[PDB]
Amino acid sequence: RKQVSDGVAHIHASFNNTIVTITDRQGNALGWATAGGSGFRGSRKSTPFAAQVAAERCADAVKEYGIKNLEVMVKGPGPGRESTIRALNAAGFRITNITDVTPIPHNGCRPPKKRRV
Amino acid sequence: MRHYEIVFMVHPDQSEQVPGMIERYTAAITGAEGKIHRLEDWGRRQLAYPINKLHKAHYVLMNVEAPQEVIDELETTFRFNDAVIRSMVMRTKHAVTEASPMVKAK
Amino acid sequence: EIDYKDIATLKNYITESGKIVPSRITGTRAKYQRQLARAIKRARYLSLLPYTDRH
Amino acid sequence: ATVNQLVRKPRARK
Amino acid sequence: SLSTEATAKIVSEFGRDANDTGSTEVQVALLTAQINHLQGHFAEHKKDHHSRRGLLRMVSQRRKLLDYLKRKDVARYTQLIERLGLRR
RNA sequence: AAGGCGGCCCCCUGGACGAAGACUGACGCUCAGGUGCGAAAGCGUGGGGAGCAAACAGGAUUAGAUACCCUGGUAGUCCACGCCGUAAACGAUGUCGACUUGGAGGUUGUGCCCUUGAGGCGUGGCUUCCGGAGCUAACGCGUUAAGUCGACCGCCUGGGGA
Ligand SMILES: [Mg+2]
Ligand SMILES: [Mg+2]
Ligand SMILES: [Mg+2]
Ligand SMILES: [Mg+2]
Ligand SMILES: [Mg+2]
Ligand SMILES: [Mg+2]
Ligand SMILES: [Mg+2]
Ligand SMILES: [Mg+2]
Ligand SMILES: [Mg+2]
Ligand SMILES: [Mg+2]
Repeated sequence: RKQVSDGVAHIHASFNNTIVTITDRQGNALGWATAGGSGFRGSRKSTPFAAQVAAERCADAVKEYGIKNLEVMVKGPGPGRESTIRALNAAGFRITNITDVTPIPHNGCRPPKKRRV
Repeated sequence: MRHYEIVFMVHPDQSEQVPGMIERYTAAITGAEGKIHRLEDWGRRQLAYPINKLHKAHYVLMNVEAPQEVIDELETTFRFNDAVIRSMVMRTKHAVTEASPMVKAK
Repeated sequence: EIDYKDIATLKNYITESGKIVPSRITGTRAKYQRQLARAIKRARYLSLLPYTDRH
Repeated sequence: ATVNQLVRKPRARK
Repeated sequence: SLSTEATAKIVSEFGRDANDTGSTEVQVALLTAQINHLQGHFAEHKKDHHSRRGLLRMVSQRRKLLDYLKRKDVARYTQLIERLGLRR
């Protein structure tokens, strides 16, 4: 219904959940998929295989725009950093750019307290 | 007497207004026994990162030997003028007269 | 003696992400290492070197 | 320990 | 402390020649002009307790040097106390 | 000096250290009261408010949860103006000076040298880790002493009460 041919993947990687989101070069979002609704809850949500089907199911909702060259923006220190990049090539794309976009403050705010266990 | 290196960059849409600001600021310095050592115009120059939603900033490098009369007024008229977007002064070790590495390659 | 204007010297002393390489890797003197730090911080205000590889 | 300290105040016998 | 024109002149004011720079009366005048230089600074900068340590050092240094000339020759002592405005 | 002190730039200002000499001539050391500085919490008046976060709100945990964990959240943290002057304010070593084998380094200078390289050779300031003699209850210290000595001051006298 529309042709952009230039993808940008702002993928998220937290300790609890990994979120794959396809967008364009100009901020207009094209589709998202979270590992919470992908049949993975709680401890199953914090699995690298949950990021393997989240990237594939998000890619199946953005092939209506005919994207062939996409950019990968990895954001977060969470696990699943490898399972979501290989899954984009499993969806039949031409992987071009991979860039870590993890936000690093310059000691802006004070971090929270410890979690002693 | 102090030795200053004065760095100020000009808004790129008023790049033709630069030689006016060169000789108006100079006459107030040299009248109060202020020397001058380096005056180099560089033109437009590509930025490492965008500032004030702009690109291709104009760069002018200076060296001014003058007493503390000019250090009060010249930094205020930089903040008063909207053409200069960044103003930076620094104290050096001696009166120096040497071409920049920007001029020696361009 | 060291100066901020010669950016070709400063390109050899930074990373691709704009991080300052310490004197452990390059093996430079500790007198210049404090001076090279403030010389980049002069050039970082003057938009000559990028902060991060983000922008 | 100093003799000159004991000029001001001697050793306090309990 | 001061520049070269303020330092070398006061040595020539109270010294017998240009070489008379190590004497005690010059050292009083080097501290007298310095405390008089810092009168308006500490009024504006009462929260600068670290430079006040340098100020209280020089007040204590001037008091010890006035005690040397007073115990040896009071004729040179009575000259300098009114010539710089001391004894309050 | 210590608590401490960290984007850059300007202004004001403090001490420290080195080289070459010139110059005053013991002008010094030390310190009971006195005097000032002095982490953070908290207190007074008036601002300020992101984030974090006593009390507290709510949900899990549980025998109960008051704590832990999580979602929020006020005082406070910020600034001005004061007051408060206590800390595991610790190098758990008061300050100053004189000497007594040495290494691995760091930092900061300076003097000379086929400059024959940012090097060779010396030589002060600061600082850490080893270690001989010596000391020590042991641990360890060991040219920055807790080695051998001097000058002066503080402080302790079984534990608990305190
Ligand atoms: Mg100085
Ligand atoms: Mg003599
Ligand atoms: Mg209160
Ligand atoms: Mg809680
Ligand atoms: Mg308050
Ligand atoms: Mg106590
Ligand atoms: Mg210890
Ligand atoms: Mg032994
Ligand atoms: Mg040892
Ligand atoms: Mg008792």
